[PDB]
Amino acid sequence: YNGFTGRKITSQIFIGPTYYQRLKHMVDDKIHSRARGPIQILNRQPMEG
Amino acid sequence: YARPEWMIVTVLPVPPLSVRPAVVARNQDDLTHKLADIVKINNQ
RNA sequence: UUUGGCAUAGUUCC
Repeated sequence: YNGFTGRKITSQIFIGPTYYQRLKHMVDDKIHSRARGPIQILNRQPMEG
Repeated sequence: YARPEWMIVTVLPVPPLSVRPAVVARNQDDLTHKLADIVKINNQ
């Protein structure tokens, strides 16, 4: 059945218990932004990393 | 702009301290080490 | 409110 409206969904859905895994790759360890931060020494360009 | 005899190096330019910066314990670059060796041999 | 570098290994995405 549909969640918002309560009406049956016309097509029957394939549902059952499958074994899932949570991989190491999260988003809190990947989000990154910069606006005028630290700067390299030899080239005076922005740092790397 | 390019006279033929000038291609024989008799005066060696030394790059400024910006081209070969010091390292922060103070470390000298590969260019600085080679320059020191060259001037050692030259004065000897 | 101040700034290390070289190398090697592994991983993500086409």
